[PDB]
Amino acid sequence: SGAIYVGNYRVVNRHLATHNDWANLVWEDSSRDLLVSSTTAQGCDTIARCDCQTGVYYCSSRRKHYPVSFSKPSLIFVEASEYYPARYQSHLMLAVGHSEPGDCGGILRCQHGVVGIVSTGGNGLVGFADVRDLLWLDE
Ligand SMILES: COc1cccc(SC(C)C)c1NC(=O)N1CCC[C@H](C(N)=O)C1
Ligand SMILES: [Zn+2]
Repeated sequence: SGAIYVGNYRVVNRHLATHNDWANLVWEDSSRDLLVSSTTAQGCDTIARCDCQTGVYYCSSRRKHYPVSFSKPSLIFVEASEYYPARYQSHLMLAVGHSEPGDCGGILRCQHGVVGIVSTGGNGLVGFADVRDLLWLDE
């Protein structure tokens, strides 16, 4: 679990969005596994606007942060789950690092701010949904 709170927006994994997220929907994209809902309170986070390919992510299944080198946002095949059919997920960045089901939503940060959130994983891999191209989050 986990979310980004920036301005009057809450960014979550689309597959973990709540009834309240859908009732206050701003934007969603199943191909990216992202959903953004509106909030009444001002957020605590800021978003990176950069091309960093290294950073640090929070891994809830270890209660720890780990450093990672990750690929540029791209279209990657993701196997069927209870949440989605087999498909290509876009704007996804892969890295070597621990992740399990439950780790989705953990934040990836570089020196410039929030880069994205955990969205997929596998046998020693962790994948992140990028948010750096969503310029409207800042206004
Ligand atoms: C952090 O997520 C994981 C980590 C290790 C393993 C796993 S599936 C295990 C059966 C190999 C997963 N789960 C996932 O990759 N997803 C299930 C939830 C939806 C995700 C999506 N964006 O489509 C895909
Ligand atoms: Zn950066």
